[PDB]
This record gives sequence, C-alpha cells and structure tokens, in this order.
Amino acid sequence: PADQPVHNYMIKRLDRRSLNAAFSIAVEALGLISGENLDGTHISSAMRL
Amino acid sequence: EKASESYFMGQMQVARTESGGGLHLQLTQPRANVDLGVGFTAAYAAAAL
Repeated sequence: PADQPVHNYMIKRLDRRSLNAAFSIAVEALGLISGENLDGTHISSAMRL
Repeated sequence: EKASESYFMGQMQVARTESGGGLHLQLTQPRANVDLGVGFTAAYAAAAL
C-alpha cells in the first residue's frame, strides 16, 4: 500500500529584550543652540558651530 | 571712578525640580568683572562712628 504525504506543525514563541543608550548636554551650551535671542553676529560665531 | 570696573552680564538660566509641596524654580545668572586702570580706583573713608 502507498504512503501519504505527511507534514508537521511547529509553534514558536517571541522572546522580548530591549537595548538602551544615553548621552547628555551641558547647561552652558543649551541656550547657545535654540536660543533665538542672539540677533546679528553670534548666530554665525565660532563657538556656536 | 568714571569707569573703574568692567562688567559682563551672562544669560539667565532656569532649573526645575519636582517635589511634593509644588515646584522649585531656582533661577540663576552668571556674571564677570575685572579692573582696568593701573593703580587703585577706590578708597575708604571711616567717616563717622
């Protein structure tokens, strides 16, 4: 007698992890970037760059 | 004197810190100075007693 085409069934689980990294920024160089008070020359200074 | 001390005003800074009784809003500002003229530029006078 013949044979039948067998097959199997597999169930797998998703194992969860997570990575993280961080940096900072100095309070002295905070307002130097976003601060829109600098009118005419500090907007193209060297320390801003 | 007519101009004894130089003087530079920095940029104001805020500093929030959460708490129970509300919120603390320590606000700071850094400043700098230097004298210029040779010799002294000020004096005492122990006037009264």
